[PDB]
Amino acid sequence: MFAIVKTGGKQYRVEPGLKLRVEKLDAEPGATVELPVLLLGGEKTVVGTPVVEGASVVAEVLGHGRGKKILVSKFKAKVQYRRKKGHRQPYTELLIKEIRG
Amino acid sequence: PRAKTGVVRRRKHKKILKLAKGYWGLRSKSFRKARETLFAAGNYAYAHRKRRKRDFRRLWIVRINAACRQHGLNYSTFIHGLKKAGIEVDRKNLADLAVREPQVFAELVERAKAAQG
Amino acid sequence: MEAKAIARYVRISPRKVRLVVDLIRGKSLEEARNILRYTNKRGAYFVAKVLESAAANAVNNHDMLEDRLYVKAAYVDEGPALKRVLPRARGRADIIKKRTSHITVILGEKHGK
Amino acid sequence: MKTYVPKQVEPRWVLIDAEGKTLGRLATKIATLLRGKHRPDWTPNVAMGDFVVVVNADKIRVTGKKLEQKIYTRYSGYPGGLKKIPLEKMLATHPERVLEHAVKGMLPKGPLGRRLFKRLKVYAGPDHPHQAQRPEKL
Amino acid sequence: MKLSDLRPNPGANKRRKRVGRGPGSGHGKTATRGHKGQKSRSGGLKDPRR
RNA sequence: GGGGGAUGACCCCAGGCGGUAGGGGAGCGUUCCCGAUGCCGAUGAAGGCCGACCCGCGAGGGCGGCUGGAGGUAAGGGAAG
RNA sequence: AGGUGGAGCCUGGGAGUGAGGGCGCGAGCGAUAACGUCCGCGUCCGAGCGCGGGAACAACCGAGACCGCCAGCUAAGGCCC
RNA sequence: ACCGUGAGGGAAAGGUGAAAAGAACCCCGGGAGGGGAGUGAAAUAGAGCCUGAAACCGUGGGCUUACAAGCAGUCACGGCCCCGCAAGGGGUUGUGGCGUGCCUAUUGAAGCAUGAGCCGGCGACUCACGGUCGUGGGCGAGCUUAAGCCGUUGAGGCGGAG
Ligand SMILES: [Mg+2]
Ligand SMILES: [Mg+2]
Ligand SMILES: [Mg+2]
Ligand SMILES: [Mg+2]
Ligand SMILES: [Mg+2]
Ligand SMILES: [Mg+2]
Ligand SMILES: [Mg+2]
Ligand SMILES: [Mg+2]
Ligand SMILES: [Mg+2]
Ligand SMILES: [Mg+2]
Ligand SMILES: [Mg+2]
Ligand SMILES: [Mg+2]
Ligand SMILES: [Mg+2]
Ligand SMILES: [Mg+2]
Ligand SMILES: [Mg+2]
Ligand SMILES: [Mg+2]
Ligand SMILES: [Mg+2]
Ligand SMILES: [Mg+2]
Ligand SMILES: [Mg+2]
Ligand SMILES: [Mg+2]
Ligand SMILES: [Mg+2]
Ligand SMILES: [Mg+2]
Ligand SMILES: [Mg+2]
Ligand SMILES: [Mg+2]
Ligand SMILES: [Mg+2]
Ligand SMILES: [Mg+2]
Ligand SMILES: [Mg+2]
Ligand SMILES: [Mg+2]
Ligand SMILES: [Mg+2]
Ligand SMILES: [Mg+2]
Ligand SMILES: [Mg+2]
Ligand SMILES: [Mg+2]
Ligand SMILES: [Mg+2]
Ligand SMILES: [Mg+2]
Ligand SMILES: [Mg+2]
Ligand SMILES: [Mg+2]
Ligand SMILES: [Mg+2]
Ligand SMILES: [Mg+2]
Ligand SMILES: [Mg+2]
Ligand SMILES: [Mg+2]
Ligand SMILES: [Mg+2]
Ligand SMILES: [Mg+2]
Ligand SMILES: [Mg+2]
Ligand SMILES: [Mg+2]
Ligand SMILES: [Mg+2]
Ligand SMILES: [Mg+2]
Ligand SMILES: [Mg+2]
Ligand SMILES: [Mg+2]
Ligand SMILES: [Mg+2]
Ligand SMILES: [Mg+2]
Ligand SMILES: [Mg+2]
Ligand SMILES: [Mg+2]
Ligand SMILES: [Mg+2]
Ligand SMILES: [Mg+2]
Ligand SMILES: [Mg+2]
Ligand SMILES: [Mg+2]
Ligand SMILES: [Mg+2]
Ligand SMILES: [Mg+2]
Ligand SMILES: [Mg+2]
Ligand SMILES: [Mg+2]
Ligand SMILES: [Mg+2]
Ligand SMILES: [Mg+2]
Ligand SMILES: [Mg+2]
Ligand SMILES: [Mg+2]
Ligand SMILES: [Mg+2]
Ligand SMILES: [Mg+2]
Ligand SMILES: [Mg+2]
Ligand SMILES: [Mg+2]
Ligand SMILES: [Mg+2]
Repeated sequence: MFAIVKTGGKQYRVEPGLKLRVEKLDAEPGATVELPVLLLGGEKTVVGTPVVEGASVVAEVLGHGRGKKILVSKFKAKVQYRRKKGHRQPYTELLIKEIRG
Repeated sequence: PRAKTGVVRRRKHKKILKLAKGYWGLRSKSFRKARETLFAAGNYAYAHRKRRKRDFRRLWIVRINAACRQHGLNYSTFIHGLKKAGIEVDRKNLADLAVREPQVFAELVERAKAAQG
Repeated sequence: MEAKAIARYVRISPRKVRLVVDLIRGKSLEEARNILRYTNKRGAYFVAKVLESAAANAVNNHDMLEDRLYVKAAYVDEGPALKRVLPRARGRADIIKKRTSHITVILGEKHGK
Repeated sequence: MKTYVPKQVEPRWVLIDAEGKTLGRLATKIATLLRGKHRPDWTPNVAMGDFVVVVNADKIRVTGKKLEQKIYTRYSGYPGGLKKIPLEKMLATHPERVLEHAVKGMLPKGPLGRRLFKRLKVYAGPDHPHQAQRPEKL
Repeated sequence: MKLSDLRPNPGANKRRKRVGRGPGSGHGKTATRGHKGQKSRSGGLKDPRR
């Protein structure tokens, strides 16, 4: 049993009991998110449509992340041009409890 | 007053060299060749960060296309099937379907195969 | 327990002497003794002198028991360089370096259980 | 979600006739099989791919004027050390080597591509090693 | 007023141009003079107002 | 830029944001002075060597451990080898 | 008349530049030669030797790169390996 | 010092410790040097002596490498070693994708055009007096003192020629 969900221009395959980092959304930690958006069943035939209606999955925001820092560097030879910018990209963790059809 | 270099130049050379740890030869041992090698690293990572996107999708496709030629059709038709059929799921990322969940893949093959058929 | 001797400011080039040190490393002191006498290099002398001063330091100091010994460790580091002018054609004058070695023999007791 | 990648797989073995199959057409697939791009676990850095065997190559057929006209070439490091070999001469001397060559050229260049070439075993006429499984194809 | 409270108005100590130090600060290498020729040269030019 | 009217720093919303010569604007760090007959300091100053840790777009600032053995010097401002 | 634009006009402060190149078009010089030379109108490179295509390649085709993503649609050019 | 016939040129080079208490004596050794002993808060403070960076050289350990080809990186996965309860991270690199050094000068450079063996120190937009804009404030039909004079724990004030 599994689903295929949609959050933040992306699609992930979720089990019940799956801790998963997702693009950051707004729920204060411990708040609960049904994401009325779902794309696939794992007992099959239900696929369909963009999105099977009536089904969603529930996950509880564990808290809001800031990822490890990417160093994004830009250099241009012979023109005396260099730039340095630090980047941490905010996320939210989710635990997937149960998937309702 | 006079302000000599003191500790400032030593410290910046130190920053960079630490970054270049692991690089071959003098490129890890000399603040000049480190700063040079680094420049290059900095651009390739950024280049390749836009390339990893290209890189990964490319793989997904071959894998999709591989699996449904087993079921005897194209990739190029397969996507069109899914496009009409509304099944705009795949997000070619989940050809983990195609590997891990075969009969889910098959069911998709037909949900595809019947539109224009 | 382990014993050590270190010769310092030996007037010899490290590269030269480091070569015979390689020759006896991890050897029982009785073979190491044998080799250096019959090894033909100037640096055999100097190294044997250190080996010995470290053999003495074993029994006499650290209570070691001579017939159990082998060479645990050894190496030569580079002490400061003696720089002399060497005059040359068309009045040029280079500088040659007479180099200097710090020789180290470290001794240990072969397991001898 | 991380993309799935395999772990060490069951190495397969396959068989082809080549009699009357033309060439590059036959070589196209032998390549794809060699890398095993048909398997949908497909891995670029890996080398999970079938071991192809070919018989009755030396019976390969070819279109056009190629038998007389087509030329293979080889250079020593030496002066005037370019050799020219007509397709017919090859065939009459080392039949296949021609399929071996058409495939070696369609396999990618690198240490990986050079492994897969080893996994291609070509013989002339019938028979071969009788060891492994070896299912067929047209 | 305390000796720490003192400080000037938001203008009034403006302070001040530098060069030829960073890439970044602009102002580097050629230090605001642009490559060139006589005016970039040390004592530079001939007195423009004439 | 336009709302919310905190009179702006905070919040939505919408746009712009390749760049050499060059113009503009914000900051970082170094030496010194006021702050100082103060404060930190041998239960360890400056400097050094590590860090996968925290804050900052970045220059940097923290913090922890090792070394080191007598100096260091906030907030806020001033001046430059 | 439409046209609110990193548009326009006026006053002032600080510049850099006054060696350009390719290509298309239109002319002269040249030989209806030159990666030739010299003007015009455009373009791009210069400063976009950042990205895709053209095997490789400043200026030809595609397209103006604020950062991130293991999401999607396209461009030119492609879809036997 | 040294260099120059001469006039003349002209450097390098400071630091044990609070105190010499500057290591008796024993051991290897020709001495040098070291090892114990001892001194000391500390001796990798031992006199080639505070701190002791970097190039550079060496020993030991982990990962790796003898059918691959390269501006040496980078993106991916996998192996082995390390740390961690876990998910996780650090190291290393087998394979695969991508990849034409820095600066300078140029129409245009990876360029087979200049510069640089590498590291550490030193090294280049200032100051005076005028000017001219802008800015922060004082006073405003006015504004403002110069020399000097008095006075002063680094105390100011006067002075109206101009
Ligand atoms: Mg370049
Ligand atoms: Mg250029
Ligand atoms: Mg300086
Ligand atoms: Mg894309
Ligand atoms: Mg001679
Ligand atoms: Mg002479
Ligand atoms: Mg030399
Ligand atoms: Mg600039
Ligand atoms: Mg500026
Ligand atoms: Mg200027
Ligand atoms: Mg210049
Ligand atoms: Mg010029
Ligand atoms: Mg002049
Ligand atoms: Mg004039
Ligand atoms: Mg925006
Ligand atoms: Mg910009
Ligand atoms: Mg105290
Ligand atoms: Mg200080
Ligand atoms: Mg201590
Ligand atoms: Mg410290
Ligand atoms: Mg200076
Ligand atoms: Mg109008
Ligand atoms: Mg304008
Ligand atoms: Mg103007
Ligand atoms: Mg001109
Ligand atoms: Mg012209
Ligand atoms: Mg035309
Ligand atoms: Mg022409
Ligand atoms: Mg021309
Ligand atoms: Mg033009
Ligand atoms: Mg130019
Ligand atoms: Mg432009
Ligand atoms: Mg190029
Ligand atoms: Mg290309
Ligand atoms: Mg290409
Ligand atoms: Mg291109
Ligand atoms: Mg281009
Ligand atoms: Mg843009
Ligand atoms: Mg498409
Ligand atoms: Mg093609
Ligand atoms: Mg004399
Ligand atoms: Mg002695
Ligand atoms: Mg004691
Ligand atoms: Mg000692
Ligand atoms: Mg120490
Ligand atoms: Mg000390
Ligand atoms: Mg010394
Ligand atoms: Mg002291
Ligand atoms: Mg010392
Ligand atoms: Mg060192
Ligand atoms: Mg080693
Ligand atoms: Mg071979
Ligand atoms: Mg090998
Ligand atoms: Mg080679
Ligand atoms: Mg690689
Ligand atoms: Mg240069
Ligand atoms: Mg030049
Ligand atoms: Mg030139
Ligand atoms: Mg030229
Ligand atoms: Mg060069
Ligand atoms: Mg070269
Ligand atoms: Mg030359
Ligand atoms: Mg020149
Ligand atoms: Mg330097
Ligand atoms: Mg300076
Ligand atoms: Mg002025
Ligand atoms: Mg003024
Ligand atoms: Mg005023
Ligand atoms: Mg007055």
